[PDB]
Amino acid sequence: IQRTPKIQVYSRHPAENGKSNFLNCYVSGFHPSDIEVDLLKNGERIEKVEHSDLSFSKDWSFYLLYYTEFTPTEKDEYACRVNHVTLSQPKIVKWDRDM
Amino acid sequence: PKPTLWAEPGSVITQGSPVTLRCQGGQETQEYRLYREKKTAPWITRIPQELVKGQFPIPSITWEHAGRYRCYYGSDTAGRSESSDPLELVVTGAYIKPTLSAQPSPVVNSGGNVTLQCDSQVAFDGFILCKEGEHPQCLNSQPHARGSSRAIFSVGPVSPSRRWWYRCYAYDSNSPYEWSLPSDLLELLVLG
Amino acid sequence: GSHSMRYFFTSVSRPGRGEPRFIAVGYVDDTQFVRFDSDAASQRMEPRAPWIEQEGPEYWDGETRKVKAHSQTHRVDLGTLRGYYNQSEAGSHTVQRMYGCDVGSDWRFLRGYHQYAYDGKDYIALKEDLRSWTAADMAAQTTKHKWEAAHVAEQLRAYLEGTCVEWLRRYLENGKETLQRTDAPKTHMTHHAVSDHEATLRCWALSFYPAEITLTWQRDGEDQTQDTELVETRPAGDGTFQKWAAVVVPSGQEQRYTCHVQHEGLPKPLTLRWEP
Amino acid sequence: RQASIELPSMAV
Repeated sequence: IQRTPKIQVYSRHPAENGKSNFLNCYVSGFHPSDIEVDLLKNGERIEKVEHSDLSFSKDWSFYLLYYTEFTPTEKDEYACRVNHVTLSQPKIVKWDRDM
Repeated sequence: PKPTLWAEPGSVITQGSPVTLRCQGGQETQEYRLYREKKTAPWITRIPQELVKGQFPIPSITWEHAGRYRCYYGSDTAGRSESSDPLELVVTGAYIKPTLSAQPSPVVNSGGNVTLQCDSQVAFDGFILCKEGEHPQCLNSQPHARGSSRAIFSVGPVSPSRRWWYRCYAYDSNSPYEWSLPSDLLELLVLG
Repeated sequence: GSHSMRYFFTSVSRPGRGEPRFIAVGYVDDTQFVRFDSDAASQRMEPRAPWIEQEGPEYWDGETRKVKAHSQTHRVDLGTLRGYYNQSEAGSHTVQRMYGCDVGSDWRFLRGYHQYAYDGKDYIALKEDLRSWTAADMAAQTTKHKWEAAHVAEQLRAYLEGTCVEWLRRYLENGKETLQRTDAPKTHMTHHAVSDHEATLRCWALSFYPAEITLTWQRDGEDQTQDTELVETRPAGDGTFQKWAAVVVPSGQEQRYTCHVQHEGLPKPLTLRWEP
Repeated sequence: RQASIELPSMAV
């Protein structure tokens, strides 16, 4: 049995175009664990992204937080780019201030 | 009045491919307003007003584009046209393909029935069987058992005179407009 | 209130790429404190919380010795099960385990558990009394028979009802400022138009702890359970959680709906309207 | 702190 990941892109504080924040890409309920997650600022990858340590829910599916510091802007377009054996090709979910 | 909502080539498109949503008010008005139910389609407002002809093109469709749409003209303080009948736009190829098979076999005597089995390796609870060879006639269904991720269909009675070619897709019921890659084609062989 | 300590181990095989990847991590409720990664350049059981930075090399040598042990057991299981289910030499597989104890309200021990999983599915679990096992499938019964005979159910009840709780209460104190404190949810609403006739009302709850929460949408009182979108409760990344609920409403009817917010760090349940 | 899980008795 395999499970396709859920993705949420968001922030650790309410967005505001002046302030800086934490950009979050939480991926959960996936099996197997082998997953590649990137955070993109306008198309291109962001060298030096953190995350938290693989762990799992009552049903043994996995979840991970890939976060980094960032400044929301009028122009800039942020996104998460995920890829997992269950997907035919990487998936790009853009950040949306309000989900 | 009222308008009509349709897609070209069709309303069920593989990802990475082109499509256009078409609207018309019988009465060639350019007050065409397109929207997606439940969540906003940012792509719509990146279309040039010249086109908003009742023409909405998609260079190459992705999951972003998937959903239920409606078309309408007027304003409320100006027009007031009833809104279009819903167009469910479906993107395929989001995930890896399921596997299709005929049980107990793909060869069937004339006028008989056969059981089709759709097996996804990815836990999913939506399965669609479409008969290829005209636009497909697709049928919906759920798994047989509880933790199955396997759907069963029943076709027939079959005839040597026509082609009986199928494919299936799997999907999450939480986003019913996002289907997987289709299984390879399955051909029934009707012993004439 | 009531507390838990929990350990989560995951080991995965890499064919041709030599040694398998291993990870492990411990929690005291919804806060991570320890972490091991077999790939991690450190090759040690690193700290994750501030209140654990507090332990002499005596700890960082035991919990690091011990995880390499666990890693080594899992190194073998991966091969056993490959045979128990006769799978090819090729292909990746996963085994996972989770254990901990629940200290009840009064800070004495309430429940223990130890569960095992192969390739995502249940494999074996230590039942309630911590002196019997439950096998998910036929293959698993061999492991049970092995284990009840080699005395694992009994040597485990000693770690759980004993030194596990003990060290938990110990972790509580060393970190009361957090694990015993709270953050109630900062709640707000947003409006988003879908058309000239419909909008979405999204009910937010942010920066809270513990994760457990409930968001309900009503319509004049009548629960709108059915036409409500909910997002998985997600992590803010400072030890707090977020979440939202959302209903599509007819334009003009916004004042008809209310969002209820039940939580532990809230003396009264809440009620929010778009236009008061 | 962690626990047992050292081998060989812990093997499945």
